[PDB]
Amino acid sequence: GPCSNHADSLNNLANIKREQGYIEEATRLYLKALEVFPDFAAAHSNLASVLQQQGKLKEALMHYKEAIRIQPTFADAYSNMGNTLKELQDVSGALQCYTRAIQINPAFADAHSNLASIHKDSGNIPEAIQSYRTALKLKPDFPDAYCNLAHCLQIVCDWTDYDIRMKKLVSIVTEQLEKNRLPSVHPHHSMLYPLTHDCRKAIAARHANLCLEKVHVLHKKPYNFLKKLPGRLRIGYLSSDFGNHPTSHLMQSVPGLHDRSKVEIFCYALSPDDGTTFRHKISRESENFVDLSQIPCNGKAADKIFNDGIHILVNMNGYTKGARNEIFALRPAPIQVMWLGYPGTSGASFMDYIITDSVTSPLELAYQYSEKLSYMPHTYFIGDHKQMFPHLKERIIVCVDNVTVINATDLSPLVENTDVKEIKEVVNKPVEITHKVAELPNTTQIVSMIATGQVQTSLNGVVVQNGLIVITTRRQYMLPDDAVVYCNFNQLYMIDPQTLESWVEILKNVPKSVLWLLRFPAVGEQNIKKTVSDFGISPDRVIFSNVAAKEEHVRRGQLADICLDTPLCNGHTTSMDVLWTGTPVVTLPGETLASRVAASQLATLGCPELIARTREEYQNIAIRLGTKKEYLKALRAKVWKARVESPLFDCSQYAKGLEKLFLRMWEKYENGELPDHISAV
Ligand SMILES: CC(=O)N[C@@H]1[C@@H](O)[C@H](O)[C@@H](CO)S[C@@H]1OP(=O)(O)OP(=O)(O)OC[C@H]1O[C@@H](n2ccc(=O)[nH]c2=O)[C@H](O)[C@@H]1O
Repeated sequence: GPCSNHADSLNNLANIKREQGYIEEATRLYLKALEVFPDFAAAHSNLASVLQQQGKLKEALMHYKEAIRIQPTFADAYSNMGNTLKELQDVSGALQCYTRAIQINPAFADAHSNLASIHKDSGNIPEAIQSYRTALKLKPDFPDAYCNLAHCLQIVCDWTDYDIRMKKLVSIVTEQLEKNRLPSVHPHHSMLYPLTHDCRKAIAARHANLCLEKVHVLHKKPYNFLKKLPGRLRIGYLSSDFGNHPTSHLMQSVPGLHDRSKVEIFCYALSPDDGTTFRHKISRESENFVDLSQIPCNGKAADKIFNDGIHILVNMNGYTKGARNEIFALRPAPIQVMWLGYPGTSGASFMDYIITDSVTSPLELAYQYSEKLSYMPHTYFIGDHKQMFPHLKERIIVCVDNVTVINATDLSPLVENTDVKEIKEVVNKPVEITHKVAELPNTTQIVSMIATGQVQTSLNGVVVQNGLIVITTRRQYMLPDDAVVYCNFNQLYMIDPQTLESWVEILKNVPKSVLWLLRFPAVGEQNIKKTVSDFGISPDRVIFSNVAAKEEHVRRGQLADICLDTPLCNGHTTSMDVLWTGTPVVTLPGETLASRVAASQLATLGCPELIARTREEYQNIAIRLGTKKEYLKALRAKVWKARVESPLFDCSQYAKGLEKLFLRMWEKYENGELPDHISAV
């Protein structure tokens, strides 16, 4: 009998200890309750969710099942089990638990919201939006549901009630911070919403504390460090993105370009081999390659790092998918650094330095960051473009440089069998520009090939491949030949109403102008048309193309006249892609790091004239460029020149800069010095 009443005392006592934040005590008391009365549903469930908090996901799962066995109609256990299964990468099982909770109780708001998260994670946004809507009809005061729904509406550019939604988001966060709860907005989404910098940093810090808490359970002693060095710094780059991922498209040449007499490089991969060349290249080029995806336990993973005797541990993930920040919370290296992958602060006590530059992160804005700033000599950004897209080093015009374009790794066959020549043109300053022009006055078979959807054609015995030796033409993407094409190739979530208003503003003032965007995702296309229409411009003047493979994408950009950056959150990589083809990008920097990346890139490129200071200047710079043919020609030439002359795409300069920064970090450590802001130059 009760007995079951004794089990009640302990369960509630464990509950009390859990409210106060004594997680170990609670666990022990829930265990004691189950030793006393094993068939106790509520206690299995409570123990499971405490076990889930501590990162013991496998054990939690065992006790949720015991709860559900004893009480089959325990909808709440099904729901939390679904979350544990989610965290364990088992999207399939999570889906069934949430389904089951809804079958038990169709009015269970959380289960609808949890389900919606699955849909959102899998890129199924319309379905996620229904489920979040459902959750909010059943429970209107549901911060988690509301903030995730808000994020889905960003992804799809649904801006209905935008201004009140943004304020409601800000209310919920500030409220949550004051009540000392973990907020409903993810630190990585932070940069989209009008939160104060202090707010964004607090969200970040709370995620960092989560990492410390999860890790406190291991009861490890702090690592003890080597204090003096006599030759080589051991640097460890830790990332889940070594493979086919934008991060490797930026940095893959860097490990192999490091001066091996100064530093020994270790690349720690957090994800499995995906068999791609990018993973192979980083594997070969890097002096040391370790795969930590084979070491699931964060405790052991930290140990391996400590055992490799690493001085500087570099976080390339921050709060992004695949991160294992618990490793950094264990402090397996005396100095720990954020670099490249996450455009924001960690807010973590266990991160010392962030790698940036003076444009991206001016000292005036240092309070944004928990980390001490460390300045690269020029921009903190890089790209492997010089190595990945050598065929895009220059273009060959066929017959204006952006209507029909040929690119090749080897131009021999074409130059040997057609009239290709390097004309000069003078443009009013007074500048001389060189073009390579292939003239064959037979547009027919080139247009005919595109018109019929042909894979290939042959100009005078030479095989030319349809870009959809390669040919790219405005027809391929439905762009008018005489149009002035403004482009942006970012995920649509980066666009807000103020951005779009400015773009319609420039389109209204530029005679034959068109806006080129991407179905990223497809379902956003409609919303953008509707709003454009509402702003007083024909929807037909905004042309959308499909998300393309990396090569086609960078190659397409050659057809744009001018690229327009998104001031809400700049296009970090795509803007590199576009610059590589010498297409100017006009930007307006804000205050967050993610707002200022393009400015940093352009500053390094030596083109500050493309960096606006107000919305008015942004629009005016873009209007002048679509309106003054000669000025546009001169600036595209300057951008083209700068792309090979400047450090922006120079991967070896970049390695040197990292080295100086790492040396400086060590010097401070070798002396008794606390981290403080440093610079390379
Ligand atoms: C705001 C933010 O979080 N930024 C992060 C940065 O701060 C980090 O520095 C980046 C590397 O760590 S990741 C991330 O950078 P982002 O620019 O947001 O890249 P994102 O993940 O949207 O995809 C663009 C890719 O799709 C390719 N792309 C694009 C269009 C197309 O048609 N085809 C195509 O292959 C493009 O060539 C690109 O390769």
